[PDB]
Amino acid sequence: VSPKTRTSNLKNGLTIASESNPLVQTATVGVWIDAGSRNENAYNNGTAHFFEHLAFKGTDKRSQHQLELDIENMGGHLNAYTSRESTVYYAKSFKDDVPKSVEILADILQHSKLAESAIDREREVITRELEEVNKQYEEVVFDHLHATAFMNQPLGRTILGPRENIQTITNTELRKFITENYTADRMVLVGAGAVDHDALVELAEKYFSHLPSSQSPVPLGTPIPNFVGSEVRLRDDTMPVAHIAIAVEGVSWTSEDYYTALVAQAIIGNYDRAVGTSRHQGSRLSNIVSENNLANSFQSFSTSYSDTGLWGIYLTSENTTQIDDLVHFTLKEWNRLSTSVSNLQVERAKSQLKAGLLLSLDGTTYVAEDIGRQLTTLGRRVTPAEVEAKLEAVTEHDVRAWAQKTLYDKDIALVGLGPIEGLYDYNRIRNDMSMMRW
Amino acid sequence: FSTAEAAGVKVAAQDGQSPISDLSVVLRGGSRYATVPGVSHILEKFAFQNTVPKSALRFVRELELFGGKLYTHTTREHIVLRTQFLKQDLPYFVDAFANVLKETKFQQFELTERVAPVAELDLLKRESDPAFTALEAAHEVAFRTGLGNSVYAQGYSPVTLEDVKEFARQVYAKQNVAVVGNNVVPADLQQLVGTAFADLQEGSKVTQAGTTTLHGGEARVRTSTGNALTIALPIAEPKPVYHALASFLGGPASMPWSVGASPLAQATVGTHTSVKATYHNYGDAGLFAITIKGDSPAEISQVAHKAVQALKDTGAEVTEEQAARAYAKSKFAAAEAFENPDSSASVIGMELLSGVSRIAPENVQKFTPAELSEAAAQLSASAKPVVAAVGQVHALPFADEL
Amino acid sequence: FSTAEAAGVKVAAQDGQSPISDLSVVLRGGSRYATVPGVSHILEKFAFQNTVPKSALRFVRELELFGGKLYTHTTREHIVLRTQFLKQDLPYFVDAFANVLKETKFQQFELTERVAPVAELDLLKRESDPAFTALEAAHEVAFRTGLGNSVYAQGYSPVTLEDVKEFARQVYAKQNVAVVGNNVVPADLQQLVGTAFADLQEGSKVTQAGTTTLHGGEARVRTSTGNALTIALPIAEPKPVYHALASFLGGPASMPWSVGASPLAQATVGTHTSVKATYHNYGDAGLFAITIKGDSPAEISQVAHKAVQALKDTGAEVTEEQAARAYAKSKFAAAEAFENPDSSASVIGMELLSGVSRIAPENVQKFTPAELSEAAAQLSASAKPVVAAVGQVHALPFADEL
Amino acid sequence: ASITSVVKTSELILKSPLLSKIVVPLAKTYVKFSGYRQLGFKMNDLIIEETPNMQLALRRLPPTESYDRVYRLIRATQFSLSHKLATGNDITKPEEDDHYLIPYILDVEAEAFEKDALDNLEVV
Amino acid sequence: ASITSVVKTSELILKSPLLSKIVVPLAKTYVKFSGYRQLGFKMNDLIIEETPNMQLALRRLPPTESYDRVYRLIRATQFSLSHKLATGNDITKPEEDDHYLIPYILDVEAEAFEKDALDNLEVV
Repeated sequence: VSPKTRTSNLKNGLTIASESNPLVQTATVGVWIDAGSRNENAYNNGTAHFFEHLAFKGTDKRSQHQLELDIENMGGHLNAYTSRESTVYYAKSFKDDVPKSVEILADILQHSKLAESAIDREREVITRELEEVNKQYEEVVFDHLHATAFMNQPLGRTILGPRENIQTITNTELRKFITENYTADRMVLVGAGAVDHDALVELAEKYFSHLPSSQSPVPLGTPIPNFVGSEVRLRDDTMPVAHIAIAVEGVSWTSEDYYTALVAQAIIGNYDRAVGTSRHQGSRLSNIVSENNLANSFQSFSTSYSDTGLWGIYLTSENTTQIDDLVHFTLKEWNRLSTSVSNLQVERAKSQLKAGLLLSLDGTTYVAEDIGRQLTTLGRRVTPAEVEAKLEAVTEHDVRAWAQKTLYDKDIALVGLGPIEGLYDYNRIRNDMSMMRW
Repeated sequence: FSTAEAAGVKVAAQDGQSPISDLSVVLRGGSRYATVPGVSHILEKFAFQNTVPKSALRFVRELELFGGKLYTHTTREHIVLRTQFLKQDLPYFVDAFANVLKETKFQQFELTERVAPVAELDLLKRESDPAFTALEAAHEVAFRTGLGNSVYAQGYSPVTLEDVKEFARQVYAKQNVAVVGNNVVPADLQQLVGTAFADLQEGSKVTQAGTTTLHGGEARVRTSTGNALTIALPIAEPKPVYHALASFLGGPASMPWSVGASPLAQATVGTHTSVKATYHNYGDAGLFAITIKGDSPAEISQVAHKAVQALKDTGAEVTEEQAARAYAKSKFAAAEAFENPDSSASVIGMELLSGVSRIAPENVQKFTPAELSEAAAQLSASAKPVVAAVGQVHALPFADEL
Repeated sequence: FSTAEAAGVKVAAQDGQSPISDLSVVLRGGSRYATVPGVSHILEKFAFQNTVPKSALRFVRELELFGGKLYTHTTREHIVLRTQFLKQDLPYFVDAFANVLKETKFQQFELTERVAPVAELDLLKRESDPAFTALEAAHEVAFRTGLGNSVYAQGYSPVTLEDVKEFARQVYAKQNVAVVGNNVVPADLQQLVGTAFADLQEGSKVTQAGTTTLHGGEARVRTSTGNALTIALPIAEPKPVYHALASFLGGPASMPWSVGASPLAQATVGTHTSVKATYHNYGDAGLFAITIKGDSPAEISQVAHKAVQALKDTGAEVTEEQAARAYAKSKFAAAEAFENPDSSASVIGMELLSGVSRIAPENVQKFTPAELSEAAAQLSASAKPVVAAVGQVHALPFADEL
Repeated sequence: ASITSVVKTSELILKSPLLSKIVVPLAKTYVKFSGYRQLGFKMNDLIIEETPNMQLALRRLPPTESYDRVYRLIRATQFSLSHKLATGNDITKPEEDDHYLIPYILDVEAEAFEKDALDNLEVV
Repeated sequence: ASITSVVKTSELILKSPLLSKIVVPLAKTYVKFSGYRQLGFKMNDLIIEETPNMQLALRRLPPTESYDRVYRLIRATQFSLSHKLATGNDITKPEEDDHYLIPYILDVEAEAFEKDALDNLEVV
């Protein structure tokens, strides 16, 4: 039984949330923000990611060099990432270096210079990032997947933004973005590891008290996406491995079917030929794929956003003449979530998930990430007892009913990259979303 | 971690407040003890294969019902087998480790079809990083055998089922086994290990064939898949100051989109190259290495010169600020290593299997500027520099050029 | 061989009494002069491809009507293109060489489909012998660049059509070309070369990028295809005594089913290993090598120790008998080298291009026991021994062990 | 029928003293009249091989056993087409009629049957 | 007919002043009415490729020329199935209608025809 997550607020509406672990000597403090690329329009798309670069380029007090030195002297590191719906800035340090790290984070968020000289310098760095993501195939596949599934909608945009915007982002629009979005009612100060809650609340009162509040404070994790069944093919015969993602519209964080979608995802599960145990996994798709050498790997996913999600699978394969079999067998396993699953698969997946949801949190950064994610998506940290009860509530009838309305005979978004000549056209893929025998 | 003994087996456990327990068997069976090249990697991959009580298939299917996970790795010193599970399922995991150590059926088909192919994919994935290759090459030059043995199984020298069975006969014995339990009640673990590992052979301590000898030299691994360069300096007397020096010289950035304020980080300015200083203590010898990877052999060469200069400059004079920065970065590195389950297990494993008491992160010594500069001076004035170049080796530096 | 000059091209011919003539163009274009690794091998393989006057196909079909043959090879110093034909067909062969040097269309498809695949098979055939690999590795360690460049094209460093075309623009020029005619009337050859090679560019003398530097070291090439070991000693001042020393130390047997009376031959007794001492003069530096191949790494190691001892023992004392045996074996080696058309061509090629007057086999110097022992003493006490091990390299010796 | 089945039933019989007393002599006569030893076969050479399980067991034979089996099959095929019987050392003697394949097929089938069972497990 | 033939005959015409004066304008109108440029093709994209000689010439195309040809074929196929014509930059302008393939096929055929001749040589 893990220690209780303590939660306090300031007057501006900044949440402070902490989970102490007296067995570790490091601490992760940081700021989770309920804001990301999805808050940009088409003209300033790329701003949030641009800011993340400039946040480390110097503040009104410390210059770029002083900032570098200050963190080096702390002993730990700082890290940041911007996603579609969430931005994070955190600092891992020693137990007693926590007040320094809170002070540095408060500085780079509130008091960053955003000097025209630095904007102009990063404008080239970010331009080079556009031509080097090209190598991270999983990311290429998932960014095309969002672009097509949410065609011409904010969730469909990339985080980097178009080349055109990178050349035209000004310090004005950067400042406007962080003034509109980085407000106290959208922010959570999180501490995990060797942190005292009462100490962290004091540090928040010292550094984050002059944060603007938004005019209309909605609750944390408050959002209309119209999924497009569609396909992107990026054939490249010179690549040896095909990367394929298939997804349907999934569930939001606060859906009533959130746990049902996780259980369904665990029934298919993951596979990787490089792991020794993977040939012995219980999943039917795992057995088909391993016995027939259809794939190097597959990874089921159920990605959630505030108002939508994507549920699907990501496959990698060198077997270029049997891509058709791989896709066929995968979608016939999805069909069985509608037609065939019983208490056998459901109770096995529940067993595996009851542990999996706890196992994931195995270090201070994972704990901080869990507190921050849950506070910015649900407005509260959900206790493991509540999670165990929501999983236990999932029956085989729930899984069948969910799959029948979410998967069965539904449109998919499909992305293929690499030697995908053997991937059939959209209709033949989408025809495997149902079974004529049922 | 309360160290005790249960039926001849050294057991260390630390209770916590989490639903998640990690149980690790640490075996004195790493590559420095390897009878034949690659056997310790193969033995690691042979864990949780078919035992007499329970097949590999049955084990994996039951592990999925507990939602447990399995992690194994080989070092130069140990084989580590770790399981992660919910606290309550401890007896099952203890019994599983007992079955592996007592009753593994080492069958030829498992070696050919399961174990060896997985070991081969493991290595190929590691070598995708040219820096891994460079640092491995450097240990091979510096030590030749023992610490210089390859950690991983390679295709040129095949491991046979008789090789693996013999090595396992040595290693899987009460004298070479330590049990480490994170978030495990220490009294409960001792009771279970005491019943489960009672009939394990006593065996004898596995030893390195021959004493550790240090050598200088060059390795030139020609690949087509990236460029790297290690500059290593073998250390005859391992001292804790080299940790501080590795963290001082640094190399990686402590901040996104930055170069960093460390001397080695500042050596990479204007280049798409990275650098990292590391120090490896192996008890009886040590290795201080600086690895540089990049896409340009010209840039790597450029950084390599600046890197050796940085080391010489450090041997001259360190500031008080810089010495304090070294203490801070080093305490932090120690703390996070004692947290990470993989490294944690081996740290206590070393304490239990050898007798080297762990240095707690809170007890990491502060080295004065005098002590740091003296340590860097010995390295700059080494009689036996090792240089391992990987990639376009015709375009990378040589030892005599550095 | 009457050396003369025909339209700016150096021509050497020796008339004989036989129906078969050998015409060889020797080009100063060997691997020491290479701009890109492997280009001199690729240029050699690009000879007698499509020219503007005559396709490769047409050349081969007409060569078959004359019953001529074509031989090409690359050394560290030269590219040699040799044709063998009936005496009377001389004008055709002169004109064919002119077409190759003046009018080769270096087409990308020839490189991809014809030239590069043949160059790759050439290398693989040579490397089947682990001793070839060991001696190549030894030159690479000893010289690094120039003489240390690989002779042959390798997959890791791809030669492009622009690389080959640039190199050919330098090499195929009056300043880098010598014509050598065995059993060719010298006056007739001068007349034909004078008309055929008149419009060839003059160009400039090709030069080695950088001066020859000597280095010691180790190379460890893991193969699964047999075992060898070279012990080389780089020589800063090439002297003719090393020929006598190479022949004295010997290694190969001079009669069937025997071991031999040479010190290195006697080092192999009780082992299925062979040995060969060799001396390579390259004008400005030299290499004295002792290569041992065998199936057993243990036996190779055993012989390697005896081999180094033999060299030290020679540095102590050689008897008068042994010095005379060295003169005899050395005169013989010289004679047969001047006879073999392959080596003959390069010998006069070196006299014509470089200027190193040839030493006739009948003028090979007799070295006293004092001079031989002094030469061996200078080698045993070298600061820069090179050792290249090929095969099970973990089981082969290291430089510091020798 | 699976080799597993055949082996288990045989072991039940060999256990029962009465049963073995009456079955073992019959089985020995049956094998003598079967006459596969007169073509130089061992009993296990006759087992049907065109099955995933059997193909996997045959791939796990040690190379020596595998090369010897190939020779016995070729030799028996040549006796069959010539309408001759083995003579001399080609006849399989009872002491040479070893169950070289049975352990491999029993391991293949053990896993196959465990996989079937575990595919039908129900969490209690 | 071989590309060699077509090219040689064309060169005879282009040489003759009279002939070129009357043939070149006709050839230009023919190409305009042919209308392959309105599907974004270049003339050489239309040449039959299912022959050994043409397969060899296509393998010798530089990679960029090869990738561009694949795109023009796919694009033209999509216009064909949609019953649309190219517009704007998809229409091949006369200056873009380059004979990218002709030199490769002429070299392939040169060797093929020399081989045929030399297979029929008679030592005199």
